[PDB]
Formats: sequence, structure tokens, C-alpha cells
Amino acid sequence: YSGRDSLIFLVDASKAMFESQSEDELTPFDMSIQCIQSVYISKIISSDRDLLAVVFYGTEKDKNSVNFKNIYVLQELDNPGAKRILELDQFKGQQGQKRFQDMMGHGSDYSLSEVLWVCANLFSDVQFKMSHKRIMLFTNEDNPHGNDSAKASRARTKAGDLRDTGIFLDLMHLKKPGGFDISLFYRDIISIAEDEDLRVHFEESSKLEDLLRKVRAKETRKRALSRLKLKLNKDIVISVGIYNLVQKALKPPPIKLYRETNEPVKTKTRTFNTSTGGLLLPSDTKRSQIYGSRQIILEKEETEELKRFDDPGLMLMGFKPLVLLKKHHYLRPSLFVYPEESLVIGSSTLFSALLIKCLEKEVAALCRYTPRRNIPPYFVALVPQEEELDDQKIQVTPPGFQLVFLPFADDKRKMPFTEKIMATPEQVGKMKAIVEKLRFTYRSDSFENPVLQQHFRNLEALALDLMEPEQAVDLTLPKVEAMNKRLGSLVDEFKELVYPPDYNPEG
Amino acid sequence: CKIPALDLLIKLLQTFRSSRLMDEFKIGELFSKFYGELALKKKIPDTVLEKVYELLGLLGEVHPSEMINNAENLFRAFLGELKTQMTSAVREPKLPVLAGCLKGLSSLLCNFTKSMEEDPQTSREIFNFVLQIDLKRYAVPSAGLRLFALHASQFSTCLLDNYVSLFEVLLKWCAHTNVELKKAALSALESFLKQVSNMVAKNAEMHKNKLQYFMEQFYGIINKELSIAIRG
DNA sequence: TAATAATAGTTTTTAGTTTATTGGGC
DNA sequence: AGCTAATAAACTAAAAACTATTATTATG
Repeated sequence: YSGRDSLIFLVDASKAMFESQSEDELTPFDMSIQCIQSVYISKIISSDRDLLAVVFYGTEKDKNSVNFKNIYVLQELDNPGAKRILELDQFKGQQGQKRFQDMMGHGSDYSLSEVLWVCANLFSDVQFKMSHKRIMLFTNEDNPHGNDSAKASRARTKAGDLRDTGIFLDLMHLKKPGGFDISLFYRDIISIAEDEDLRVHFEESSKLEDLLRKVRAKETRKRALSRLKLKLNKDIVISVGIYNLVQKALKPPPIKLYRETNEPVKTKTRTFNTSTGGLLLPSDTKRSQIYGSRQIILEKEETEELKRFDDPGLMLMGFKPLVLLKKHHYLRPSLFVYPEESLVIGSSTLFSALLIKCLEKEVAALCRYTPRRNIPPYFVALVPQEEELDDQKIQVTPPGFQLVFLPFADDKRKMPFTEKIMATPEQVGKMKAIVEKLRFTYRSDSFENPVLQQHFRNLEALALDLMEPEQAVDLTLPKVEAMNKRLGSLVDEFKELVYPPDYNPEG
Repeated sequence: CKIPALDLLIKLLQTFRSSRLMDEFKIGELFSKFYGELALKKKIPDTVLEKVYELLGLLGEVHPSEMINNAENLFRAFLGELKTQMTSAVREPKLPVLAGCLKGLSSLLCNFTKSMEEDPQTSREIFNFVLQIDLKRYAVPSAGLRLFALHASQFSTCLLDNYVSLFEVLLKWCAHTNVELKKAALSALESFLKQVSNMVAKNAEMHKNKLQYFMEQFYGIINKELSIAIRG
């Protein structure tokens, strides 16, 4: 865990945010609010347990507790909800903006120091462990608070103060026809870990394209599967963390709730004497398995100890070259092992030495693995995956041992096999050409389950109670027309090459 | 079901310990519903919530016959639970709150039934006799000692065994720290000695236990332990 | 006289049960 | 022209991890 995330959005309640160079372009307030909607939807599906708030500045009215003028808070730091989405969308649009300007003011003098006070106080309100005091704001101009030198000085003083307090903030470039005026008033006063300010950005060219994009995932935090241990012989033991860099996600379980109250009704379940109508007890339980006629009775710890073979841990078997593993031999999704000094101190040194040595030897680690108590231990192989970096020196692959599992004899399922049949080499060349026609470079993040996407689409659609639900796009459908036009007549050429001209492959 | 349930349960328990037989006679249905909710096959309540066992310890009513009928169900449940717990082979000897709570339950329940006329008597004998080492100020041993002290009588004709082991374990228990454990062990001492004397005095083999149990330790005594020796 | 140390309270996977399930039959 | 079996999916309980706190003893 080690902290949580929270963002607060700041919108200039002025008239510059309520115009457009051309009607094809929305107002700054318009694309800001729609990007806010997209961000909130993403947070709900991704990390709904975070904190989000909305505050406005420059408006005529105000709502902050300290009651600084022009400082109207809209929403406080809370887990996002569809109600907030509705509150935002009631003013999102070419007329909802007018509704907002009617029921709410816009355009007045203020001090950025005041909004910084308000946001700092809002930070003070939250109490859970917190890690990312990210602040987001939206405008296309900087100099209005540089107009008053005293206002500029106090604003930059408070900005330095909040930077000292660990607060991090980010601004979106908005389309100002005369240029946002980078480097004039903000990047010297705002918090940046890097400098790319080169163009005063007459347009809104910054990272809205990423933010408006909707993501659909869960992004489970880095949680150690176990600090399980490797028993070398009987006493040489090291502490290593267990991880799964891939973990099959699935649709969240439903919650059974009422009809007219919609309340999730608790469901107590028990067992009673059917022959009597009385009541039975968990102690009054006996499991049976009848093979033919004889009935055999087993109990709780009776069924437990049959699963008992050894203590949960890793028991080294030996070493074998990596090549001696058949690729088609697969059991289930692989695991990953990372060292740790939390329990066994110096175990990281041993892990590094083993990784380097076995990488030199090109050998695999054979070991007996017991996940937890009362489980049959299974043999596994630890292939050393070296940490690989990129042009950005980011870990495209972390260091450690990828944990692949070794199937047993029962796993092997033989099938009715046939003889070996060969093919003419010219047909093989035709296949090579046809493959080259439709070849491409695979990338892992280029594909996704459309079924869960459609599930989400429906979920937020009924949440947003529109006329129609959003339609997900299947990225797993082949481009049949594109592939066919890309191949040409080679398809039918090989069809007559191999398949009989009179007999189609269809029966 | 959390600290709310914990505090409410202790409140009502001490209420019965205070309010004793004035109007608290609308509890038979309450007792039945508590027994039923125990039969919830999902043991999701925490061990701390298992002081519901002390709930079944009930004396504020006349203890109607229906409570007697359900008492056998209760006892069987406790026996199954305890035999499940004490099996350290399954590496689940964890009954920290369970043991003392079922102890108090048996304490306030045995006042009506379970005379020394059946096998379950020696069963629960063996169950308690197992009193592997403990920690955390040793609450469960004190609970067991208090239970035995209150109901040493029911263990007749089968408590004479293990007499040396019982005596030495009681000695060390009253010699250990946590003076509350000391006095609980002392009470167990007096109850045990009283019961063994009563059963020996009308025995026929009394000389065997006599010369094999008592004068040697008594002489070897010669601290508050001296008072126990004199009583012995 | 008063600080520290095992402890449960949330998720989180995960590993058994349950079910409605297209094919042949003749 | 009548007949039904593996089965992934769903549904459970169950077990661990990972925080978050505290019944205990020196000790005056």
C-alpha cells in the first residue's frame, strides 16, 4: 500500500473559459468538464477507492469554509460516484454551461493564494494514509495574477510553501490564441521535475489526449503473494517474495439485493435435520464416499492430513539446462520470485549470486514447491529472467526467476494419433509468401477481452442511464476483407495446389 | 459483528450476573435463537465473538427443561470443538478466546447435570487434563483451573489417576507468575484434595494411594506453599 | 506505576461444488 | 424421427496477506 492517491480539479470561473475560436471547438470549460467526466469514469472502474474533489475560482459567489470570495468549492474529496457525474453533466454542454452561468456566477478577481489555502485545508481534512497530493487546474493564461506584483509575490510564496509540504500540482495548456505564455508566470512558480517549456502554446497542446481516453482495468497494487522460503538442504533457507506479473482478471461478483428497497439482504445458510425438522450442527457432520457398495466416512482434519505432505516452502531438487524443458509442456500461468531481506538477511546476495551463476551455466533450478499448509508439493523450474531496460532505461522485464511449473504424468493426455504427412516444398513457399502477406509485429497491450469491455459499457451506461449503451469494439476480429485483398489469388492457388479441385474443404 | 457485539454481549452477561431471577424470564426464546445462530454453519464470527459461549452459561432463569434438552447438543458441540482445537498436529491449536468461554459455559451448565455416572464424565476429564506451552499471561490455564475447582466433584472415581502429575502441575501453576493464575491453581488444589480425600476415605485400596501419593510430598515440603502443605 | 508486545479486522486470491449446458443415439 | 454428457462458468467457502491496533510486563 504505502499511501493512496487523490486529485482535485480547478477551473477558471471566467469568460475566457466560456468562448471558442470557432464553433467546431468547444469552450475551454466544455472540454475540461468532459475530460473530467472521462477521468472520473476511469477512476471509478480503475481505482474508485481514491479521493476526488472539484473547486472553482473566479466566480462571483463562493462556498469555501473560510469563505474567501470567488472561491466556490463544488465537490469534496470523496470516492467518485455517479451522482457527481450527473451534477457535472447537468452543466456539461452548449446550454448546460448557460445553466451554470445562470445559477452560478463566473468572472471576478481573486488571489491564487486563497485557492491554495482552500486546497491545503481540503488536504488537511482527509485522514487516511496518503501518497500523491496531485493538484490539477485548467486555464490558458498566467499573467492576470502577475498584474498585481503583490499578488504574484504572495502566490509564489504560497506555491513554494506547498511544494515544501510535498504538494505536487499540474496545469493543462488550454488554447489561448495569443499563446498560453509559458515561462512568463507559472513554470517558474509551479512545481516541475523537468523542463520542456519551449513554445508559449497558442493551442491546448498537452496531455488531455491521454486523460480523455477511458481505461478499463483494476491495476491491483504490488502485494506480495508470500514471503515463502527456499530450503536448500535442510537448514540453508532464504526469504524470497512471490509475485504474479500476470493475473487473470474477471468480472466482479454480483451483490444480491432487494427489489423495492434494493438493500443487499444478508443470507444466513445452515443445515437442519431433514428427517426431523429440527437442527443440525457442524460437529454433527460426516462426509461419505461410496465406491460401489461400501461407504467410507471421513472428517475435517482427516481430509486435511491427506493433503499434508510437508511444510509450505521451496525445496531445491537440483539443476538442469534450460533447453531440457519442452516448450509445449505447460501447466498453468507462470509465477515470479523476488528476493527479500525482510526475514533472511543476506538472502539477496545469495539470490544475485545464483542468478548470475545459473545465467552463466544456462541451467534451470528444479525445486519442490509447497504453496501453503496441507497442499501436495509440486516440482517447478526457476528460469532466470534478467532485468532488461529500454531506451528510457525502464524495466521492460524485472530481474529475478520466472517460475514455470512442471506437469506430472497424469497431466499428459494421449490422443488417437496419425502418421506423418509431408507437403511439397513449392506449397511451403506459397505458405511462406502468404504468411509474409499478413505478417505483423505482435505487442502485448494491443489486445483485450471485448466481453469485459461490453460488460463495462453496459455498467456505466445504466449508471449514466442514457438512451443507448456504448458499443465496445472487438480488437480480436480478423480483418477478413483486408487480409483477403492483401493476399490476392495465392489463397485459391494453394487451394487447388493441395485441396482437390472438385472437393472443397467443406464436407 | 465487531466491538459492538463484544461490548453488548459483555454488558448483557454482567446484567444477568447482576439481575438474578426477578423478571428475566423472557429469555427461553432468546436462548433458543442464540443456539440457532450458533448453528450458522459459517464460523465467520471472530474468536473474540465466541464469548457467545459464555452466553449459553445461563442461570438467571429457572433453567427450564428445554435448556436441559439443548444442553446435550451444547456439550457435544463443545467436545467436538475441543477435540478439533487441541490437535496441534493440524497446526491449529488456536482457541485463545474459545477455551475460557466454553470453560465458563461448562461451569455454569454443569451445576444441573453431568454427575459421575457416564463415559462423557471421563471424556471431559481427559479434555481438561491436557492443560505444549502457552503464553500471553496464560488466561486459558487459569480458566481451566477455575472450572476444575468449581466442578471437581463430577470427576470422582476417575480423578484418582494422574495424581502425581496433577499435583505437580498444580504446584507449578500456583508457582508461576500472574498471581490470579496462582490463586486459581490454589483453588484447584483445595478442590482436588477435598475430592480425593472424600473418595479415598470410603475406598478399599486406600492404603495404596495413601502410601504412594501423600506423606512423601508432604515431608518434602519442609512461603504460602506451606499453608497448602498444612491443609494437605 | 504506563510501555511494550501477540492480536485480530480488511481484502484477496484460490480451491473445491453446481449448473445448464450441444452431439448421438434410433 | 425420438433420444442426453462433458463443462466452462458460476458459486461457494476457505485460507493467506496485509494492514490497522493493543493485554502485557519493569517499576516507582
